[PDB]
Amino acid sequence: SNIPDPTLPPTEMMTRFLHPNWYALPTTVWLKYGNYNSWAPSFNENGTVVDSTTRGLIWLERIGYMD
Amino acid sequence: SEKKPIKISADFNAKAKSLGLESKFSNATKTALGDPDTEIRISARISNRINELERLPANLGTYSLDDCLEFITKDDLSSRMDTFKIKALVELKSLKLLTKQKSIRQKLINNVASQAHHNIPYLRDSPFTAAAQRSVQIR
Amino acid sequence: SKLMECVNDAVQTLLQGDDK
Amino acid sequence: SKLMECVNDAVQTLLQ
Amino acid sequence: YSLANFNVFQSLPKETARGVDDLTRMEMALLSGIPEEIKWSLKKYLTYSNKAPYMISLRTLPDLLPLFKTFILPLERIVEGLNKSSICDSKAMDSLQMGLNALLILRNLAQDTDSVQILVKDREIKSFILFILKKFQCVATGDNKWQLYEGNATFFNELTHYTLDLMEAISSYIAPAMKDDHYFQTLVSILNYTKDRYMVISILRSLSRLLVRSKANEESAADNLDHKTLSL
Amino acid sequence: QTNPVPVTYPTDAYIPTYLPDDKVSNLADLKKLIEMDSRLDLYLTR
Amino acid sequence: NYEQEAQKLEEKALRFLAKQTHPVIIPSFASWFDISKIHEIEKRSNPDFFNDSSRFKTPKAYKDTRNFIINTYRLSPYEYLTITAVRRNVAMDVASIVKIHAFLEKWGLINYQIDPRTKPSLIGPSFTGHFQVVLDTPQGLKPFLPKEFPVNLTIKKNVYDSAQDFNALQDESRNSRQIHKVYICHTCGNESINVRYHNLRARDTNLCSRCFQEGHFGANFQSSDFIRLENNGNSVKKNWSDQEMLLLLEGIEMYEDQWEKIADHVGGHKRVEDCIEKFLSLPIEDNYIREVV
Amino acid sequence: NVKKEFPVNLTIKKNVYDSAQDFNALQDESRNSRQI
Amino acid sequence: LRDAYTNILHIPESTQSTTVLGWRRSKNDSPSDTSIVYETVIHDNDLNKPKTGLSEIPKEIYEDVVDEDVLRAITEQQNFEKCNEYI
Amino acid sequence: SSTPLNWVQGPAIFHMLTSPYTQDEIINHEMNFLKGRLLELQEITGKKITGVN
Amino acid sequence: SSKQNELVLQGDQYFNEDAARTSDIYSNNNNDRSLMGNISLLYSQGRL
Amino acid sequence: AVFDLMTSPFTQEEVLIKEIDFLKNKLLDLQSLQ
Ligand SMILES: [Zn+2]
Repeated sequence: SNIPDPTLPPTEMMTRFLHPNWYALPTTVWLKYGNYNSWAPSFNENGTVVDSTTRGLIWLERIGYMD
Repeated sequence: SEKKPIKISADFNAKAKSLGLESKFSNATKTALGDPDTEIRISARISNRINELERLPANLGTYSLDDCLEFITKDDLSSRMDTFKIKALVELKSLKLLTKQKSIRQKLINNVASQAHHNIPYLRDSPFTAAAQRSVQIR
Repeated sequence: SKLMECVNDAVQTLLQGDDK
Repeated sequence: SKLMECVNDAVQTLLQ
Repeated sequence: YSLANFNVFQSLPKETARGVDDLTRMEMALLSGIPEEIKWSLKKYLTYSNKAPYMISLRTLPDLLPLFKTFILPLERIVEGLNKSSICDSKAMDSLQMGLNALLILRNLAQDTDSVQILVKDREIKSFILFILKKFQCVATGDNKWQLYEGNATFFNELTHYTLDLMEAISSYIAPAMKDDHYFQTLVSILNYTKDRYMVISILRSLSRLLVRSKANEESAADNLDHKTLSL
Repeated sequence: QTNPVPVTYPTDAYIPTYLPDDKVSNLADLKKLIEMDSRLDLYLTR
Repeated sequence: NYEQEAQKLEEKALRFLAKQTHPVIIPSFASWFDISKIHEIEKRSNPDFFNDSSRFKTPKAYKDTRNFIINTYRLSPYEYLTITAVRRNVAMDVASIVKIHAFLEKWGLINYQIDPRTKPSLIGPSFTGHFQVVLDTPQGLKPFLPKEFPVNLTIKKNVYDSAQDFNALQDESRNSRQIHKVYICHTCGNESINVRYHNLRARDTNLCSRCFQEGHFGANFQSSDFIRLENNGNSVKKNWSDQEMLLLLEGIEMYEDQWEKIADHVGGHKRVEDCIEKFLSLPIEDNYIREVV
Repeated sequence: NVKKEFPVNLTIKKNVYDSAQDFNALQDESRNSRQI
Repeated sequence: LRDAYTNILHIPESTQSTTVLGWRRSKNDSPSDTSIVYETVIHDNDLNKPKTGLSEIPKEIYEDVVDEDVLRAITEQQNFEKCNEYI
Repeated sequence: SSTPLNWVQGPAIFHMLTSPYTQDEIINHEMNFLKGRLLELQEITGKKITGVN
Repeated sequence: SSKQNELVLQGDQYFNEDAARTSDIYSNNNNDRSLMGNISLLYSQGRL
Repeated sequence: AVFDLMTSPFTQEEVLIKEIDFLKNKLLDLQSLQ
């Protein structure tokens, strides 16, 4: 048969396996309008899973307090 | 013990651990079969077993001790001469078809994982998966 | 993660009572 | 064990 | 070997060999009331509205909008009850998700001319859009009557977006807006409040479409644009 | 530039409007300061 | 006393019980339907029988008519059940007969036209148990009694191994050893009986017992190239012997992905799904993984 | 409204430490100089 | 009697059963024993006492003219029929 | 039937093996599918298309 | 919500090359058979 | 790809033409995105 010998690499199954429970859902965009443009739409949340404030709280907990 | 048994701080890795959710922020867990050393060792063991199986003789009949009731007359054929030969062949061939089983297993696993959010209720019904599946279909 | 099972049971017992 | 003790003590302090 | 090996069984059509055409299957599934069939049919209807909206246009298939309305009005009741923790049960979550899916389907169809023409001639949908817009205005101006509970914010978020899209479309068919028009006031409040960009552009298009045939001397909606909004 | 350059850190945040006006007594001052900052930005950019 | 009563009652109930022969298939959205109850969907689609408008239209009449139609269809699900036959048997106004027939036909409850030999079979969540459909006892069969007397008899039983067996209405009784297979010696045309000597190198040529005893094979083969296998031995479901496992492995080696040929090489008495499952759940590598870790 | 293990075919395998105790069918007629 | 309009047998409805009193479910003897045991069962709670239309007479008829014992008997019969309609 | 209907073999709907919920992989595979289906349908019908790249 | 989120967080535990390479999750003795039950369908679709 | 037998007052030809139109517009939009 064409089946190779069981000692020939590769020998692992889930080397490039990705479960849907980690698929990088869509979130807010956080645009940036110059430096003195404060009356400007900061976010772009059209097809997001979670709203802006919750995304910001996630960022604060995980990244903003990493130091 | 007497006081509060949690003592949350501003680390979020000790805070998450103290409340149970410790591995729940890593992508995939840590396993043993992911290193090339253990793979080389397992392959060595398998090759040794296959070597030992192939160094067996072909004429490998078995006397079954129940052939007494079968009054064999030196011309009849014992109905159990091939029982250790069959087991040796089964084990050898199963050891030689390992990669085929691995391939079919990984095909099954991939084709059942890709449809998690569509076939598993408590995953399909969370507000986040529903929101994502809606977000994909935005015309 | 074992403390949270006791916590959930406590919350359920709280929901069982009336004047609690 | 002691976990049930702590939880029930907390609940009793809450309800009293 | 099998009774199917009769000559009589040699002339069967190819149309029935599967049992039911998928359009009929989805319609009957929505008609049943079984939740699993409802969810299956709603997912399929959403996919069709996104990738083949000409097969399910609200004109060629009448009596399609009533089903969506049956799924959408309880959403109005829920949203009114959304200022507190009220999604404790799984049936509530299922009804909410069915409402959101039906709303997205309606918006995707409203992206077409015939479907939006059928949608405009419906008091229920317009009243629902107005209700959602007034809730958004209540959130925007910071009224103490109805305060969104943040645990539900996610839901509300999606809701608002869909509504605005719908408004945009129907904004072309209510073109001359009178003085005390609730759509205009809601939209200007949301415009002064929001920080989203998609939302700002949609609101600007909707406002520019509600001023198509309006006279300057005649009292119109353009008198609800204070100097704050124009300055913005 | 013709696009606002999407970035990775949050660029703004809403201020909650559900706090009791009696207990929190310095929200009005913060909103006044935010309005004045916006006015200064408008004047400079113009 | 009461033992003989219950025995005669079971006898009579089994004699006058409708034995099912053909399987009935209805579309999934018609899963709210019960033969003994009326649903809201039926009352909305047929408001005339329940709004108390007429005396000729009563819920009892509607239920009797629809049950007649349902039973008539279910008893012979291969025919079409034209409206005229029903109208000749039922005693309603033709408009009501037509409305009921059309309503039952829309929901696929009757005259649901498929060709069920083009679709797979699955397994629902509810499965793998004892299911007892408890139906009321028929009158006119109760005993004549000129203390309590409860009855919980069991009339007939049916066992199935898979869901496909349930759909095809094939019971383990006849399914076990329904047909057979014939092998032929590669040297003499005579067929081998009860045993064959499979060639481990040719993998296609089997020998008689006698032609193996006397060395009537090719001069390049030795007696160690052949293995003794049985023919009429079929194993009870979910029981794989060593001969069958060896044959499965040989089939996988020869026909790599042609699983019909594989399942036929094992002996045909095992479906393809069982072969795939048995090959998947096989602790080939577990010992070495366990001893290294 | 148990762990079934792969068979341990002990009769087939050979003794690892003292290979002079295997069944005569499994032994190698090469340590007592009986090959030829 | 075999009728020809539908080509189907007709037996007096008495010999047949009327309704279906729900279902019953259990488990096999061993795990992984994926088999289905489909079987029919008849249930005859209190086969001695016959059933009548007494579960249909409204209360506003027999009441106020009855002896206590007859009232208890009426209630017992009605409850008996209603419970026999169950599993 | 007051409205005569026909049996219409419907259009092919895009179906990806792994749905990644973001627009990048989706847009790549979807452009590929669109071009392939346009080619197939141009082969089926006696017509031509403009802008196919 | 806690029950549902805990159920969700336990949806990917047998996908780690340890449950995959050993014969545990493929065994029929598992009370929940949400993995092997698909085989039939997967075979009819030809993907497998 | 998936094909679903259906029914409509149109014919196969008109349906194919509508599919051509819609797919052409969608491909143009996806190209203009990048
Ligand atoms: Zn022969």
